[PDB]
Amino acid sequence: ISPIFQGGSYQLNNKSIDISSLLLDKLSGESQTVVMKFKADKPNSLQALFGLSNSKAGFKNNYFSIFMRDSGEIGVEIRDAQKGINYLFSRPASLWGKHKGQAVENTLVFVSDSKDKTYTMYVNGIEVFSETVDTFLPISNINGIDKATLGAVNREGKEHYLAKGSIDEISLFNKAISDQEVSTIPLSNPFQLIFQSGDSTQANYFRIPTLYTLSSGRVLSSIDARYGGTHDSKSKINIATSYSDDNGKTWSEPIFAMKFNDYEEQLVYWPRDNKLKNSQISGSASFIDSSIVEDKKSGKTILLADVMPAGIGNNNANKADSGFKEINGHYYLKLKKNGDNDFRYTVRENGVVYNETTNKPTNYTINDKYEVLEGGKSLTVEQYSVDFDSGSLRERHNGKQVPMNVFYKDSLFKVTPTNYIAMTTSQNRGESWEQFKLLPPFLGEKHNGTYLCPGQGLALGSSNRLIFATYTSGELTYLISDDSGQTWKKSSASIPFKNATAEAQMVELRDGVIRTFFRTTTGKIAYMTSRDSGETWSKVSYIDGIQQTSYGTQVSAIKYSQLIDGKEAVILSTPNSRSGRKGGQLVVGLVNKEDDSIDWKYHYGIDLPSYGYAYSAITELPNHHIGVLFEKYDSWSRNELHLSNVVQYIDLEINDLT
Repeated sequence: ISPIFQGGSYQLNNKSIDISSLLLDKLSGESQTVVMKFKADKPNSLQALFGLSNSKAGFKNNYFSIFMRDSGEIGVEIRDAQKGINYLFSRPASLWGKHKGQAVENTLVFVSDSKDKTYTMYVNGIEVFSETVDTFLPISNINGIDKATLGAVNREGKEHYLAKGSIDEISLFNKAISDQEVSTIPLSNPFQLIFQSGDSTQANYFRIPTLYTLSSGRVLSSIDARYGGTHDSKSKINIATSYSDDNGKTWSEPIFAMKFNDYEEQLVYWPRDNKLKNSQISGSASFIDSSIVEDKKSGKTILLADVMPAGIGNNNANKADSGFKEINGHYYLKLKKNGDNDFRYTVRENGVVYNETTNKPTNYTINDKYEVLEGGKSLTVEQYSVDFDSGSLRERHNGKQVPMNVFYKDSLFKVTPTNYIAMTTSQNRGESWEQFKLLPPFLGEKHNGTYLCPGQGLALGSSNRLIFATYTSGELTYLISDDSGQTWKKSSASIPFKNATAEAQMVELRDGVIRTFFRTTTGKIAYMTSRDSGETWSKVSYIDGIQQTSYGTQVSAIKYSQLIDGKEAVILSTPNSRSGRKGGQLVVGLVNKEDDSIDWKYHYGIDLPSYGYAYSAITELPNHHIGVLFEKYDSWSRNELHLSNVVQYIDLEINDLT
């Protein structure tokens, strides 16, 4: 259909624009669509972009509005006091403000569907809410509507929710346009999605992005594909990957690098209400926090991630148990059999399950997928699915048999309920991944695994040394391999923090010199340096000039290949805020060749200081652009849980930053 109204280039400078004469008598029927292209790079705290209201005395609660907050939240109100209806639908972190210094043209589509009794909001090609109600209120059927307003809502003759911004285009339609038709509306997005709801992972949520440029020029990305909302483990989470062969312009359909099948891959709309938002998948195994590196020698890509057995996460993992038994200088994965009260078994060479009480092997073996075989035959368990049909989270058997895995709740043999690190490799630059292998324990029999630092491992330029940073209580624990990831050793570096989330990323400043940047609890990003390729580490210093919150956020970092202002340069990606995970920046530092100190010279605002920015990934693309994949929301805030399509990718050039 054609619009009933269409207008453009409206400047909203804290003064509403009346469009009543042009619009009100055009509205007819009970279904409507609003299409709006708008900019707001300096928004007020709470402002209305569009309003339909009864402006008369005594009817201040009779209006429809599309509003936004300076947090990036978008929403609508639909209110009629005579009908006893006060609808408020919204989602945090739905907007862009600025990109490369220029105000972003957001494309908003709001569909009010009387037939299906559903209100649906899209912003920038992303559905941010869809809500069905028992009693539908057509936005035009509000009792006594007499004003259509841009940049405010007229209540009792006064301008409420005054806006600062611009509406470059607005159209209204007397129809609820289909999802298919919405998808045809041209966008002006400053970003793209690599992973997204409805893709091959079937996860509705993503967290913890990585990026790594491979020697072929292919750019590889990994991510937590999170099924049970955005919650950390315990949950269902797989590790997914996607690559780009054209400098980040297009990305492959995702595949899994690490996956468990004890629970179904379900795309679920996780509740965001206060009563249910902490619902958590509690019986599934999961992977969490991935990191990637490329080995020059073998040509292989190596991916590590944490592994959690069924129902386990950081919260409840046994901190005093590695899950391995030492027998004669070697480490063997311990197992507990159905019925036993101890772990009386181990997994030895060739996967033979051994009885520790009797010291003889059993008729059970563990294969390369950590699946249980009996006499060479595959055992199975029944898979679970989750639903909220009952009004609360239910996890229940779905009739499907899958291979019995020792990380599963229903398995005959179960691993120690603690956290592990696994690695997988690819011989075809991320087109397929091998089955994962558990890394051995590094801190003894009675210490849980260290926690992988998400992002990149480091491939030293002048050797075949590979390093992955990890953390635990009181130290960074660097994992080092000189044989293409076949064997690893630890290098411990004390940090003055007990029990910190010291997520760390590394850059090679020059040959053999490594600087590690890491999250702390001090409000400042810290760093340390090695000058012997990771064997020994300096004391900890701190960066002034960047603020983080008391709890901190992951920082990503690369050494840029080109000189800037005649100097070697390092680029950091982090929120810059003492308040929340927002105010995302790339910070460019120039290296002082005399002492390897870094002068943090340029700060580039990724978007508004008030807009969300959490964990991030950065890479120098083969054309020397910078690719950034980041969580565009406050991933700490308990108001911003369970948002879809907030992990987004942008492309920047150095001149944009400087």
